[PDB]
Amino acid sequence: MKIEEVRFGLVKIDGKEFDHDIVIYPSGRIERRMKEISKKKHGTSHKLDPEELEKYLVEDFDVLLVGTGIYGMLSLLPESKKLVEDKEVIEKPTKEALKLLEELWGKKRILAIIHVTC
Repeated sequence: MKIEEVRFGLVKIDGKEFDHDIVIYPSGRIERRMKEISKKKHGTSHKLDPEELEKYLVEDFDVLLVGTGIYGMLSLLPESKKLVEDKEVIEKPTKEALKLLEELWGKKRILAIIHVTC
């Protein structure tokens, strides 16, 4: 898991360009973020809901790291936080969040949800 570039609307990770939100699993597997799930309830994914977060509970993890957008406009709903209340949960604007992901990678098992826009 290596991060090469981070800018509004576009991140380069593992050498691939992602012009949309992504989920990075503890194993390093990368999938697109199914943000439409949160939209289909809150009119916007600006509030990541539990129905969406549950879809990412695939691999065991110690830390849930959320890149809340370059401008930190995304946030986990209280019910989402409840789902992972037994985990270490970090929510930071995206560039800082990815820099921290790079710093922490390799020790704890980290599940990361990265919002690339606001």
